[PDB]
Amino acid sequence: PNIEMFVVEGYSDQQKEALVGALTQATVEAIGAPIDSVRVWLTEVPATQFGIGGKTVAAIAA
Amino acid sequence: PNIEMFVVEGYSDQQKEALVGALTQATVEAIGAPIDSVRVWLTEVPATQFGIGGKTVAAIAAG
Amino acid sequence: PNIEMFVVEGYSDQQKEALVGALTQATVEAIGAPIDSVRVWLTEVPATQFGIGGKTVAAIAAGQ
Amino acid sequence: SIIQVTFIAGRTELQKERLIAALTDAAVDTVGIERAEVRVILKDIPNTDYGIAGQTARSLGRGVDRHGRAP
Amino acid sequence: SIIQVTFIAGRTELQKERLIAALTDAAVDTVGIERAEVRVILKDIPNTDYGIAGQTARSLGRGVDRHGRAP
Amino acid sequence: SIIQVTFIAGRTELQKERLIAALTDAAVDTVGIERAEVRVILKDIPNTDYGIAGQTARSLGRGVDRHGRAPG
Repeated sequence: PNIEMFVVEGYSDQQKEALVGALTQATVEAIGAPIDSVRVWLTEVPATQFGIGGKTVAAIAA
Repeated sequence: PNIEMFVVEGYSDQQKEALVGALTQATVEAIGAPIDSVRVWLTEVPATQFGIGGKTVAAIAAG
Repeated sequence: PNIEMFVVEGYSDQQKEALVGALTQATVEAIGAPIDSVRVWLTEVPATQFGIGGKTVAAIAAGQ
Repeated sequence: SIIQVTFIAGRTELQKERLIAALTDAAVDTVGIERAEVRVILKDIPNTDYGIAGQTARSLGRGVDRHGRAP
Repeated sequence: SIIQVTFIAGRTELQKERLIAALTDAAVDTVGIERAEVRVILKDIPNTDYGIAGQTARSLGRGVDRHGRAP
Repeated sequence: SIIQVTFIAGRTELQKERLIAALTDAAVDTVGIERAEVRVILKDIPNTDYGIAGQTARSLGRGVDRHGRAPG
């Protein structure tokens, strides 16, 4: 299993570490994959580059 | 054809340049696609963001 | 430019054709890219494989 | 935020439903993302279409093909 | 419903806003996806990182680098 | 270490296996990645779903659809 999660910028490195761990364990538990076969990576998106309903997250937050 | 390779950060531009051409050539040389149709890009993942067996590459490299 | 759109299964071929063209034209106009440089494709997802809020689109549909 | 999963074909509908719930729970619990914002996409890759160490999964006896048939 | 854009670094923030707005409009106007469901993600690829026909974008005098300005 | 390929549907099992091998070789030979850890994901797009200059590959008479059938 390969898991790519797109996250908007702003999470700490320790939140990212917990996320990759929790995503990995969720996969192990849900589909019984062996933990060492699971690849999880995060792709960080600047808020100027993440659109919801046609508006950027930056514009929404402003 | 579109080729996306996820790499952990660390490679140099020159390593990258040679990776791109090799992936393009490998594609042209495997299936016979016109070279002009082959797009390759590298997505570099910071080591704080890419996990193997549940641990980040950064954390593994703490000792 | 490369535009990938994930869509739930269910759109007709005519709709997909229309969507591919409109995403291409949107890209040409918004950033001025020549149309022949713009690659657009749809990745179709069965409704049992697309989750919103932890529920599949199939379960959401079946709940009216 | 948006979670894209690729994995060898062969999982059942219930395993896919479970994985979508568990990945969503993991994002909500770990970083507090609003549940309604979490999207999950699962893409089944036929064993003819996934390479491990230069070999296809079907050549290693793993997975099923596009019609759900084992090797 | 989820739109991922990959394209060479160098576009302005205004171009990125325009592209997010126009791709969303295309989804809404063409197949009737509700606006609030549409997500657009833009990925900037440095020119040292993106190949045209085997050569990098920088080799061909296009885009910018991971630092933000290039030939 | 993870290679994702998107291309119009229509290629054969043997073409795919050649591609998987070739791309894996190219990665190991150019930057010395462990061969055992290179993953190659091939993503077939039905010709109804793939756009060339705004037109579907099927309209251009290329590839196959989701049922594996040529545009003829």
